[PDB]
Amino acid sequence: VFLGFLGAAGSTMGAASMTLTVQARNLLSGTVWGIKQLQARVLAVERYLRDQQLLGIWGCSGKLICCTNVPWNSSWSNRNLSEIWDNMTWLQWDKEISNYTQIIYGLLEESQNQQEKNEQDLLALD
Amino acid sequence: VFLGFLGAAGSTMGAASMTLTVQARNLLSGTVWGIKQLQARVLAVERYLRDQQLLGIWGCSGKLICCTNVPWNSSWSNRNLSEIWDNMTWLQWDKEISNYTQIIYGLLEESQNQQEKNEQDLLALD
Amino acid sequence: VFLGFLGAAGSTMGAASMTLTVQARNLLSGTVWGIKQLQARVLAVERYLRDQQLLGIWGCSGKLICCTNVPWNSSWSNRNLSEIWDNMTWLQWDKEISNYTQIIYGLLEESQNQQEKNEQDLLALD
Amino acid sequence: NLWVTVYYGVPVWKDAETTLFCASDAKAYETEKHNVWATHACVPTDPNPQEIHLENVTEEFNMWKNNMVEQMHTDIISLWDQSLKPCVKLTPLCVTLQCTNVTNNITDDGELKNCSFNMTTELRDKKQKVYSLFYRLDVVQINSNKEYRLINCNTSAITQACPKVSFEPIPIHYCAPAGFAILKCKDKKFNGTGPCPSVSTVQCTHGIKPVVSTQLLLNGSLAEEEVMIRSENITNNAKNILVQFNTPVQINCTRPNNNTRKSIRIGPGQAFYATGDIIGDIRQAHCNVSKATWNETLGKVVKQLRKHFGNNTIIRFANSSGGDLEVTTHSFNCGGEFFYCNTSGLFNSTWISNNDSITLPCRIKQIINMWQRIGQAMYAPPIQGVIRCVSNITGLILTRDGGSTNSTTETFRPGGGDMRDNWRSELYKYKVVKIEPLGVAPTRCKRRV
Amino acid sequence: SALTQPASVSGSPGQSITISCTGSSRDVGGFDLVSWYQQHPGKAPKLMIYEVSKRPSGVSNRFSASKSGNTASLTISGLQAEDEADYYCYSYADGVAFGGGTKLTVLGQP
Ligand SMILES: *[C@@H]1O[C@H](CO)[C@@H](O[C@@H]2O[C@H](CO)[C@@H](O[C@@H]3O[C@H](CO)[C@@H](O)[C@H](O[C@H]4O[C@H](CO)[C@@H](O)[C@H](O)[C@@H]4O)[C@@H]3O)[C@H](O)[C@H]2NC(C)=O)[C@H](O)[C@H]1NC(C)=O
Ligand SMILES: *[C@@H]1O[C@H](CO)[C@@H](O[C@@H]2O[C@H](CO)[C@@H](O[C@@H]3O[C@H](CO)[C@@H](O)[C@H](O[C@H]4O[C@H](CO)[C@@H](O)[C@H](O)[C@@H]4O)[C@@H]3O)[C@H](O)[C@H]2NC(C)=O)[C@H](O)[C@H]1NC(C)=O
Ligand SMILES: *[C@@H]1O[C@H](CO)[C@@H](O[C@@H]2O[C@H](CO)[C@@H](O[C@@H]3O[C@H](CO)[C@@H](O)[C@H](O)[C@@H]3O)[C@H](O)[C@H]2NC(C)=O)[C@H](O)[C@H]1NC(C)=O
Ligand SMILES: *[C@@H]1O[C@H](CO)[C@@H](O[C@@H]2O[C@H](CO)[C@@H](O[C@@H]3O[C@H](CO)[C@@H](O)[C@H](O)[C@@H]3O)[C@H](O)[C@H]2NC(C)=O)[C@H](O)[C@H]1NC(C)=O
Ligand SMILES: *[C@@H]1O[C@H](CO)[C@@H](O[C@@H]2O[C@H](CO)[C@@H](O[C@@H]3O[C@H](CO)[C@@H](O)[C@H](O)[C@@H]3O)[C@H](O)[C@H]2NC(C)=O)[C@H](O)[C@H]1NC(C)=O
Ligand SMILES: *[C@@H]1O[C@H](CO)[C@@H](O[C@@H]2O[C@H](CO)[C@@H](O)[C@H](O)[C@H]2NC(C)=O)[C@H](O)[C@H]1NC(C)=O
Ligand SMILES: *[C@@H]1O[C@H](CO)[C@@H](O[C@@H]2O[C@H](CO)[C@@H](O)[C@H](O)[C@H]2NC(C)=O)[C@H](O)[C@H]1NC(C)=O
Ligand SMILES: *[C@@H]1O[C@H](CO)[C@@H](O[C@@H]2O[C@H](CO)[C@@H](O)[C@H](O)[C@H]2NC(C)=O)[C@H](O)[C@H]1NC(C)=O
Ligand SMILES: *[C@@H]1O[C@H](CO)[C@@H](O)[C@H](O)[C@H]1NC(C)=O
Ligand SMILES: *[C@@H]1O[C@H](CO)[C@@H](O)[C@H](O)[C@H]1NC(C)=O
Ligand SMILES: *[C@@H]1O[C@H](CO)[C@@H](O)[C@H](O)[C@H]1NC(C)=O
Ligand SMILES: *[C@@H]1O[C@H](CO)[C@@H](O)[C@H](O)[C@H]1NC(C)=O
Ligand SMILES: *[C@@H]1O[C@H](CO)[C@@H](O)[C@H](O)[C@H]1NC(C)=O
Ligand SMILES: *[C@@H]1O[C@H](CO)[C@@H](O)[C@H](O)[C@H]1NC(C)=O
Ligand SMILES: *[C@@H]1O[C@H](CO)[C@@H](O)[C@H](O)[C@H]1NC(C)=O
Ligand SMILES: *[C@@H]1O[C@H](CO)[C@@H](O)[C@H](O)[C@H]1NC(C)=O
Ligand SMILES: *[C@@H]1O[C@H](CO)[C@@H](O)[C@H](O)[C@H]1NC(C)=O
Ligand SMILES: *[C@@H]1O[C@H](CO)[C@@H](O)[C@H](O)[C@H]1NC(C)=O
Ligand SMILES: *[C@@H]1O[C@H](CO)[C@@H](O)[C@H](O)[C@H]1NC(C)=O
Ligand SMILES: *[C@@H]1O[C@H](CO)[C@@H](O)[C@H](O)[C@H]1NC(C)=O
Ligand SMILES: *[C@@H]1O[C@H](CO)[C@@H](O)[C@H](O)[C@H]1NC(C)=O
Ligand SMILES: *[C@@H]1O[C@H](CO)[C@@H](O)[C@H](O)[C@H]1NC(C)=O
Ligand SMILES: *[C@@H]1O[C@H](CO)[C@@H](O)[C@H](O)[C@H]1NC(C)=O
Repeated sequence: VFLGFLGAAGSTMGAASMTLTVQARNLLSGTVWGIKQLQARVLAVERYLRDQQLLGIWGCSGKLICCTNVPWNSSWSNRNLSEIWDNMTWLQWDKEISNYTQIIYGLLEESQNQQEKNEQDLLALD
Repeated sequence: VFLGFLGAAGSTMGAASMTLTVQARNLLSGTVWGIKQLQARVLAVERYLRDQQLLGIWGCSGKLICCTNVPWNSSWSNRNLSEIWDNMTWLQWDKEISNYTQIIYGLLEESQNQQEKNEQDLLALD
Repeated sequence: VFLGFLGAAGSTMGAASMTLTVQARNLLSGTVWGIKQLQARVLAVERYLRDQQLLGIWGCSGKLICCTNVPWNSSWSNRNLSEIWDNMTWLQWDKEISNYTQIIYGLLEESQNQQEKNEQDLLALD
Repeated sequence: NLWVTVYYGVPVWKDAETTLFCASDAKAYETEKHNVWATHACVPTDPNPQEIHLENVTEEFNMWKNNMVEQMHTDIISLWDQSLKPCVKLTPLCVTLQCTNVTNNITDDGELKNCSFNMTTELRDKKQKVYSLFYRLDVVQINSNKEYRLINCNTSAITQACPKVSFEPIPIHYCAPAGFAILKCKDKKFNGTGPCPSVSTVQCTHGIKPVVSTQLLLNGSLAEEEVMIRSENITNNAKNILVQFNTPVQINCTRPNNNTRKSIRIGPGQAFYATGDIIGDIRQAHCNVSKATWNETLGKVVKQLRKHFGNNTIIRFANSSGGDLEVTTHSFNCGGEFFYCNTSGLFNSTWISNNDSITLPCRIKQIINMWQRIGQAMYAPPIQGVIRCVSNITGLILTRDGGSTNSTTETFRPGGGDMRDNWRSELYKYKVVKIEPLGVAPTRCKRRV
Repeated sequence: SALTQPASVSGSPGQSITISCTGSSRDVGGFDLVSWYQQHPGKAPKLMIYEVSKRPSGVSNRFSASKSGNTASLTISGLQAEDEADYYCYSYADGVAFGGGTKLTVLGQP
């Protein structure tokens, strides 16, 4: 569905999984008191490229979807699929999991791209 | 061929399909009246990412070449391959298609990624 | 190993391939006399995009690992694999190859992406 | 067959230069004191000085071709003017001053001119007959008694540094943006300008106080377990010998007289802070230095300086030859007011083979033109009460002079008027490089189609 | 002077001569800052040679010089009547020490 930017904010994570193409397009937006717009449009592109670099150094290199080989640690809110993808929304989700995102990203990049990329290199080196 | 920036502009779309490399490398260019060079290179870093984002949101994620699954609606100047890829050039091409390109951009990302890339996930979770 | 930024700069090239992840994330780092940081952080974003654009215009489209079909020419300091990957470091490597790095990019982007993407385009033409 | 493989994120850098931003501490951020001269909106420093040490690494450092001091010097100058432009202008100040000597007895030297002059009050029509107590170095007689005027009030438009700001050098961490890294050469014995075995990739430069001291460097980093003397070219006698001390030499400077403030309105709402009557006893400024330590400190330098000139030679220390008052003397600011100390009793010795303190006569000067920016002179307002300030002498800017007739003896003299030598004594172990993560290498890897 | 020069060198136009600046191990051998001046009798000295062989723009290029270890030398090519002046050598012997000077004569008596 195309409900505008953040249109599916309050919707469940299962339904909000299809609006990802929306909240991405609106992530870039195409003297004195004019320094504001320049500084803002520089901060915007810097933040977008920071997020894109975080995404690239993971085993995704692409948008709106991603998968990997890192297992979901049972300590990190052990639940079921419907208990998360249908009982919550992204807001409550990141609120309850605003603990481990940094270490999760670190593991995702270290244990995968420093291992699976070199694995691909060595399996193609033969 | 390396014919500089826009070297094969007047060339036909078939011949100009092989010069996309030189026109992609030069899209980034590596007080008062000194703000001109600053505000310009801020416009270049943002204009380049305006296409790189759309090129990523769409079902391409690649460079200089992309194919998708959106069928070409005949209303967009239904012609033959030789009538376009050998008779027309890129300048006369968009000049006749710059009517509906806004809806072609939406179909290339909504009907493609939120359908096929999401179908790619159910192909992996089944 | 995570030895911080530029951790294994002096280590062997074979071992320095396992620390590319710490330097790939640090390449972006998340009035008067404030122009310094505003003109620097606009140089940082424009610099990283230059390397990412090169990493895109080449046949890589991928992070930290890339293999291309360009055969290694004997004129570019012909050595052996063991004589380089274990007896040299990345510091010593470019110091002797800083002759053809501009042209090495050339045949690696022209003869590869303008050919293997066109060959891939005609492979799906049927 | 061998195929070239692209590697991204490789540890590869090249010597380059860029605009290095700042980083100030947040522990003293509560001490804005209405925009202290150096740091107003400097980004907060990194809470953790994460420094990385590197092995099997060499880098050809060069403290005399370093592009960081050029960026720091022009930064300090440009940052200085932006702290004076919103201050008060004293263009109507220097009128014919009827200066007479202050109430004193014989054996004065001067050095205190009681000047009374007409001053335009708030109202343009009315005028004001007000007096002040200027120093001899600030006034010069123009040619009944004698009449004087401000020394730099031809030539240059005098500007009063509005006293809401301070001059205390607050540490500054010059940090490099993304893609650039600052290499800290952690080697002990290294006069710069050579290869460095121990190179450490540090977030950025350590806290560096922008001190202005010329000879007798103050508030500076100590040497590495031995006095470090650094010169661009030992043979070049003119090259300033940067003597980094290993042990801090105490120095106690005191403005002994108790002066008051006048804040004489020249505006509407513009007040020339002038020196009122000096309450108390009339003395002159001085700087004390433990003779036991200073003798021992200079001797430790001769033992190191004898290395670069023969196996054994006679090293002589003599007071400065001449020039402007900011080079012949020890020009520096401690308590917001600048005073110059001649330091003839500091370089007096002569070394051949192998409790008290020295008192240096100091002269105070308020009309200041540091960096020799002609056409732009600063006026330093007085400071109420005495000014006691104890610093640590950690440097020496020596210059060599010799007729070189068979090189029998050698005489070392102080100097270093240029303020870049004050920065090179801190920016010698640092250098910036841009990371080049794109790298090619041959490997049996080969992609598919 | 610390620099040892020949007293005077005589010659004829069209020919070529050589004037030497023989010094110690600290002026010509220790440093590469040898220089040569041209002082017309009664006028101000003018510089024609200032490096081992590098010279400024205002100087007959014919004038060339080099440095042989602890001995310097300046050669004069295409001698003309305008060169009737003296020439002094200058090098950095941890200071500024000039040469004794050499009066030049062309189409004239010694
Ligand atoms: C603004 O005011 C300052 C302070 O007055 C002024 O600087 C001084 O200018 C005077 C000249 O107006 C300088 O005077 C000279 O100083 C030297 C060194 O002491 C003397 O040798 C000079 O004496 C004579 O020398 C020659 C003898 O043949 C001749 O040139 C002539 O006869 C000279 O009189 C002379 O006294 C003085 O050194 C400076 N220095 C100071 C004290 O600041 C500055 O120039 C003024 N700016 C202007 C006019 O725009
Ligand atoms: C090297 O570092 C030392 C660090 O201590 C530094 O010395 C200090 O500098 C400060 C700032 O100039 C001095 O502070 C002033 O000192 C006077 C005299 O002691 C005080 O009166 C001041 O206090 C106030 O009261 C005054 C009277 O009303 C006011 O006019 C004023 O605004 C204040 O409210 C103030 O503390 C300080 O004394 C010294 N010394 C010490 C021991 O702290 C030194 O300058 C640095 N050296 C260099 C070359 O940078
Ligand atoms: C430098 O010269 C000035 C001007 O002469 C001196 O200041 C003046 O000093 C006299 C005393 O010698 C002051 O007079 C007294 O003032 C008080 C003010 O309340 C008054 O009650 C007394 O009856 C008497 O008039 C005078 O005010 C003062 N200022 C002025 C504007 O004249 C100054 O003291 C001299 N310098 C030094 C350090 O002595
Ligand atoms: C470096 O040290 C020398 C040591 O001689 C200092 O020289 C002395 O300086 C003082 C002050 O200028 C001179 O005093 C005055 O001399 C004149 C002429 O004799 C006299 O009329 C005055 O009453 C006064 O005594 C002194 O003569 C001079 N030389 C001597 C004999 O000591 C010099 O000033 C120092 N330089 C620096 C930069 O500190
Ligand atoms: C300061 O500058 C001087 C002048 O450039 C430097 O002098 C040079 O020093 C080197 C040794 O460090 C000399 O090299 C040796 O010279 C002899 C004689 O020619 C030769 O036989 C040796 O093989 C070697 O090349 C060099 O000649 C000398 N310069 C000249 C023009 O004679 C000095 O080293 C500099 N000091 C510092 C600390 O950088
Ligand atoms: C302020 O201006 C008045 C203008 O009159 C000055 O007064 C004269 O000053 C001279 C020199 O002292 C005397 O010879 C005259 O007799 C004064 N005239 C009068 C009417 O008093 C006064 O000196 C100025 N003050 C200063 C120091 O600038
Ligand atoms: C710095 O102070 C010294 C103190 O000794 C000054 O030198 C003396 O100055 C007095 C002035 O009357 C002379 O009588 C002495 O003969 C001088 N020399 C000695 C050995 O005491 C020196 O001139 C001062 N430098 C300045 C003011 O620049
Ligand atoms: C400088 O002198 C003044 C004047 O003596 C000191 O301030 C006070 O002044 C009032 C009025 O004269 C006296 O009643 C007080 O007793 C003074 N207090 C003191 C402690 O002297 C001022 O404090 C002096 N400043 C310094 C640093 O000594
Ligand atoms: C709220 O939930 C409904 C379904 O119950 C959904 O249609 C709607 O879009 C949600 N609101 C937002 C902002 O997602
Ligand atoms: C899972 O959580 C535990 C702590 O409860 C931690 O020790 C362990 O390393 C985690 N495993 C992963 C995969 O991060
Ligand atoms: C993570 O969880 C621990 C334990 O409940 C808590 O102490 C910590 O503050 C949390 N961190 C967050 C919410 O960022
Ligand atoms: C333009 O047409 C001529 C004639 O066909 C051809 O030779 C030339 O290469 C063309 N130029 C471009 C830019 O295609
Ligand atoms: C094709 O064109 C018709 C007529 O303009 C339009 O109604 C239809 O939506 C178009 N289809 C696509 C794929 O845009
Ligand atoms: C869009 O299409 C309509 C119908 O063919 C046409 O009238 C109009 O001019 C077009 N607009 C363009 C080409 O921008
Ligand atoms: C130096 O070489 C050793 C070889 O084992 C390596 O472990 C080390 O990391 C190298 N130095 C650095 C810090 O790159
Ligand atoms: C290899 O080197 C030769 C000699 O420089 C050159 O002619 C040839 O084109 C090079 N081949 C490649 C792959 O660049
Ligand atoms: C490349 O090598 C040639 C000699 O074969 C040399 O002249 C040239 O300067 C080199 N280019 C570099 C080092 O960039
Ligand atoms: C008075 O002023 C003159 C000129 O500035 C000065 O020479 C003298 O020392 C001063 N003091 C006395 C006591 O005369
Ligand atoms: C010390 O500095 C001089 C400056 O000319 C340089 O020549 C010399 O190599 C340096 N020594 C070291 C230890 O690098
Ligand atoms: C300065 O004063 C302090 C405190 O009295 C003292 O410890 C120190 O030794 C003094 N320094 C000098 C140079 O006398
Ligand atoms: C200065 O002190 C040092 C260290 O105590 C001593 O070796 C030297 O002889 C002293 N010099 C004089 C002149 O007393
Ligand atoms: C400097 O040394 C001389 C002796 O050479 C001495 O008379 C003079 O007093 C010393 N300087 C000071 C300021 O004490
Ligand atoms: C000497 O005093 C200065 C005053 O700013 C201080 O920064 C420095 O650390 C002191 N010396 C030592 C070795 O502590």
